[PDB]
Amino acid sequence: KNFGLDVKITGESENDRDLGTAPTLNDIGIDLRPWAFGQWGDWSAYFMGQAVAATDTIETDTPDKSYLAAREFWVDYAGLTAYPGEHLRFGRQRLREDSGQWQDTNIEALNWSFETTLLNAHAGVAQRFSEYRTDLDELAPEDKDRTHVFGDISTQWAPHHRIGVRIHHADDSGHLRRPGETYTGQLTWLGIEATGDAYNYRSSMPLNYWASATWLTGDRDNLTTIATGKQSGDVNAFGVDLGLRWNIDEQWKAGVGYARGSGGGKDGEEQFQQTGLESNRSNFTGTRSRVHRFGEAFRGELSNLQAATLFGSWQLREDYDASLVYHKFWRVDDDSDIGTSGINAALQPGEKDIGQELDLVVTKYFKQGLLPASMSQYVDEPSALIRFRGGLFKPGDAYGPGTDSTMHRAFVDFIWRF
Ligand SMILES: CCCCCCC/C=C\CCCCCC(=O)OC[C@H](O)CO
Ligand SMILES: CCCCCCC/C=C\CCCCCC(=O)OC[C@H](O)CO
Ligand SMILES: CCCCCCC/C=C\CCCCCC(=O)OC[C@H](O)CO
Ligand SMILES: [Ca+2]
Repeated sequence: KNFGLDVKITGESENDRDLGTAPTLNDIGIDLRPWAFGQWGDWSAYFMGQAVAATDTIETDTPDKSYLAAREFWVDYAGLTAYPGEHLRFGRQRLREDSGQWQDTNIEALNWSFETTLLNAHAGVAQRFSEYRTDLDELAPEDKDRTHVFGDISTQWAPHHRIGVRIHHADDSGHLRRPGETYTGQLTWLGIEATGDAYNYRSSMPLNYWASATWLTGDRDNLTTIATGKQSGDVNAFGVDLGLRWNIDEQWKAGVGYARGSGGGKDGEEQFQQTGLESNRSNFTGTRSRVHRFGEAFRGELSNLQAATLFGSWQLREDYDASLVYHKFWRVDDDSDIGTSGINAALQPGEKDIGQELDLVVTKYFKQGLLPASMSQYVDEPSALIRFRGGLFKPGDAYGPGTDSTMHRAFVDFIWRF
């Protein structure tokens, strides 16, 4: 198929991102994604654009109310080897791994993929140079002049069981403001990961699991503030994520998860953070729909954060699925921030209890708009669908007096493909 058009109508309700402390969303929008694909022997090329119009600045994809954008544009060469799962891709492209915790984003990259039955491997380099959007003229400061280089290798050591290692390096080439006029880093994540159909919603096994452990090292120049100077320090942090899923039958599943990113230490030196390319969204509940690993509402980054998780899920053939997820969150170090949550409000010193969340995702998949698993737009939308995604967050003692007791973020997406 050489071209198509994705049409999405989205409503978003958000209340209240700052828990009532500062001066919400209740809005609707349309999202149009024309795409083009060509293939000629070992060569191929792809483009997807995006046009959005909304009643306010809503999230239509996991600024002005309306804008145009270039989502993906790449050329691909598959001829280095005869293995069909092996190819080299150049351009702004979808980078993804199954957990979503290392990379899950569209970014300018050169990425080599090698995927066979017994051995998987990948290697790439990436950097943002623009938003390619009509409404945003500049890059985020964290992204400006930051280069990513990464790789992984893994093998299937038994049927349905994979073991692997993964590396990522981020280098900041920018400079901090001189005194009188938030950080630059060189950071390396080195991870091991074991999975037993962790993200395979079609598993034939009665039990599935994931386990991963990641060591973060390198250093950060933190700007102190008008700037007054800089603090440098080595980083030596550690992250872990574990989960177990019971495949009760063809339809019912349930499971438990635990994750922890280290925190604090002298000037935040024992503070884990993620690569900045992660989405934290995955099929961990065992359905075709991806779920935010740390809540649709809270949207935690694994950083001075401990989370315990429980979920249940239901699906009927390829027609429906649904998931219900509960999370409880604690800070690891009670005098340090958690960073990168879906909540913009200050924490009270000495309190670890971040809060609790309940999530619900419900999807009906329509017969029209079926895609090949090859496309990058198949992970989120395998065909037309209608989906509700909602999260209810109850702030704990760490947020303290005069904050709302409850906050929610909910979405409906209706998607039709031509
Ligand atoms: C530096 C990155 C380079 C990325 C190249 C981006 C190209 C984006 C889309 C190219 C679309 C390719 C199909 C269109 C085309 O070339 O014509 C082919 C015929 O129409 C069909 O055989
Ligand atoms: C493949 C394993 C699947 C297991 C999933 C759920 C695992 C839940 C707990 C395992 C151990 C986690 C420790 C929980 C805990 O409170 O530890 C204390 C922290 O280390 C304090 O920082
Ligand atoms: C089967 C469980 C159903 C609920 C699961 C997760 C909840 C998902 C969406 C909650 C719907 C909106 C709740 C409204 C609410 O509690 O807060 C209102 C304001 O946001 C309070 O600031
Ligand atoms: Ca507000």
